[PDB]
Amino acid sequence: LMIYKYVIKNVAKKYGKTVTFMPKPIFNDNGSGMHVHQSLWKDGQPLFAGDKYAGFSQMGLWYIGGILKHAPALLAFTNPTTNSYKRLVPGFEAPVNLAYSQGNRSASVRIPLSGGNPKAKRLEFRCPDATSNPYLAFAAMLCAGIDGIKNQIDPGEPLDVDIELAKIPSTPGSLEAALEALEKDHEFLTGTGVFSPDFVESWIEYKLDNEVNPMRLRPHPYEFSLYYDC
Amino acid sequence: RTPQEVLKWIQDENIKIIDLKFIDTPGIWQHCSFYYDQLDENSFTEGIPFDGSSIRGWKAINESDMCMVPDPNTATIDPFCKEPTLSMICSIKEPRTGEWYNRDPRTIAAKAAEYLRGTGIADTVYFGPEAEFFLFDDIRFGQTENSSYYFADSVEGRWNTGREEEGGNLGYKPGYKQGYFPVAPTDTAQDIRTEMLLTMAAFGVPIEKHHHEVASGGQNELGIKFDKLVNSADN
Ligand SMILES: Nc1ncnc2c1ncn2[C@@H]1O[C@H](COP(=O)(O)OP(=O)(O)NP(=O)(O)O)[C@@H](O)[C@H]1O
Ligand SMILES: [Mn+2]
Ligand SMILES: [Mn+2]
Ligand SMILES: [Mn+2]
Repeated sequence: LMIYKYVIKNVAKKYGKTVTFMPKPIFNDNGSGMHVHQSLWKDGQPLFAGDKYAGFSQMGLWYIGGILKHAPALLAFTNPTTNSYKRLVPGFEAPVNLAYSQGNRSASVRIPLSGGNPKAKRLEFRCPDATSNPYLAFAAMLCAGIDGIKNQIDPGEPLDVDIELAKIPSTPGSLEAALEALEKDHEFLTGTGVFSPDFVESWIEYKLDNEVNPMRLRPHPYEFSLYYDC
Repeated sequence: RTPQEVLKWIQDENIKIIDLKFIDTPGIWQHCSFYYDQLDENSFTEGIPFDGSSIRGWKAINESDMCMVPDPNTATIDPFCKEPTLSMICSIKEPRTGEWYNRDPRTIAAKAAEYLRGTGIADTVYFGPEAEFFLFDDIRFGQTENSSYYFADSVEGRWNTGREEEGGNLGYKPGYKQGYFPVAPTDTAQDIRTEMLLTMAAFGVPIEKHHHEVASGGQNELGIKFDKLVNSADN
């Protein structure tokens, strides 16, 4: 992913153009997301292939369980910017709703339709964007996945619909909210040894002091549109 | 007022020009100005000639000649004339027959009120129109073979919140659908609407109120009292 981002930016510069991986640079148009497909394997065999929902295995359902349960905390690593929350807005275009489904591109976790191939059986976590550190985002999603199989988190029932909506758990609406969810739920990362409690604390502190707090201080131009006359 | 009272008015006040106004078929006011001596008692019956073939939806070139018959009750001073000018609203007479012209909208209007009185249902119909308008600072339109365009502009226009203005951009541009009816500096048309309201009052119009309308970029409305059919369409 780091190479991917490097060549794209540098070929753009070569042709006198400029690239951004920011989630929402354009208002009233599609955001830039980083959908991340994942699957566990042992002895060359796909472990997410089975006879349960959407041709998945119970382990695969459990991995989704963890992802969905730890998703608000996961967002402090997978969507770590204030701008991330301009894309993760209810309506345009989702995935704001914490549920799994097959084929449904409005759900947080999507099970793509594989051509009856066990090797192509995986989950698509749609929430992430390309502002994330792929090393941190991937390690975090793995940890939530493993905890899901080990605990053995029921992901609930699939939601095979477009757009009552309060019955379904939702993702954080801001960066501080995702940082709050990380303080409350970080044992699936730390207790493992992968992320140190030192790192998890410095992450929250860096994001609050350098992004959340500087943003709260700055007047937004749309505040003139709404408030100049008052 | 009577034909003689209007003629006495012109003599006493030394009014040199008379502006006779009349509507065309689509709805546009037409006019012709005359030196005072051209208007006599007979102008109020026989009427004053003009070309009925240059007015949209009327006579054909071969049967052109028509007559303008002014209404004495409409006489007032037109404030828009530097030279003190008396203005009257006309109805159109057919010189061939001597009867009121069947395509004259003002004749049709009188006929409608005559019909109401004929049925015994009522003697009077009161009409109260409420005509909203836009007050623009600029208008550019056209359409050629390779183009079609219109560009409407106003200082109140919300589309102008980020523009450089001469000394400078003072804000308070009403938002779309948000013009009814915040105070000044949002409403920039208070003084003008009062002037529009007061000058038409002096023209003989029964006036009531005025306000800024819903739309951003100059939508306005002036409120006038009801009147009888012809009087209301004259108003
Ligand atoms: N009995 C009546 N017959 C005919 N017209 C009337 C009558 N009474 C009032 N009007 C007129 O109808 C017009 C209505 O203005 P207004 O009093 O503001 O009513 P309105 O419905 O609140 N106006 P608006 O809010 O823009 O729809 C005025 O010209 C009144 O004089
Ligand atoms: Mn995708
Ligand atoms: Mn109105
Ligand atoms: Mn009104």
